[PDB]
Amino acid sequence: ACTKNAIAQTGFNKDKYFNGDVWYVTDYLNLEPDDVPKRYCAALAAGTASGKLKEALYHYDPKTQDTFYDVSELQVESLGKYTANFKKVDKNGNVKVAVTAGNYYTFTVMYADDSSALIHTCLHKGNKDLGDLYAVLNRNKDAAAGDKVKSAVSAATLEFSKFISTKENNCAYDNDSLKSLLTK
Ligand code: HEM
Repeated sequence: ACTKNAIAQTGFNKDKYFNGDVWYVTDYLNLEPDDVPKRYCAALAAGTASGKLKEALYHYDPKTQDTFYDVSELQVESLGKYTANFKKVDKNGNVKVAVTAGNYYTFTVMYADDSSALIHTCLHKGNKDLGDLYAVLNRNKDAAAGDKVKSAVSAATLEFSKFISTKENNCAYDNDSLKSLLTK
């Protein structure tokens, strides 16, 4: 179950965040800790494609090799707060699991600048959810979390020390697929 109404960044700059480029997850915190593995790789692209607000997601479990991509049309709830559908696709955008009622995530940008961000998501997939999930993002897949984003974690009344890093998993991404998936 999700429990947090995440507050979007004051003065969030949507066009900068949704610029078509890739964001890498460097650290994450699930409030239901057993909802997700302790080793994981994730990234997304975010942009407007032919007037439509889009995200493309990538998930990879570096131990099991479980891999999946998704394409998401985002609807606006308020500035920096979205409800995303999702269809599971291969890396080329071919549909594996169509959009359906009941499969959606919320997505809140709590903090962002040109290089870093803090987001919250609540996944609903069936009558189930994947509890509250916070993620620290960077444009540079190898970047240690800096002071702007760590301060934002504190301002959310969270402890960065509890976040799990993705950096020791040999994560390798297909940026080209993420960018192209925005159009799909
Ligand atoms: C970057 C922000 C993220 C978003 C928006 C997001 C969104 C999603 C979505 C939409 C799905 C379902 C995909 C499908 O069935 O087609 C999913 C599944 C999953 N995500 Fe994330 N995710 C994010 C990051 C993460 C991170 C950092 C982890 C940490 C391990 C994670 C763990 C999982 C797991 C384990 C599943 C499979 C759930 C299941 O079907 O049992 N995700 N995520």
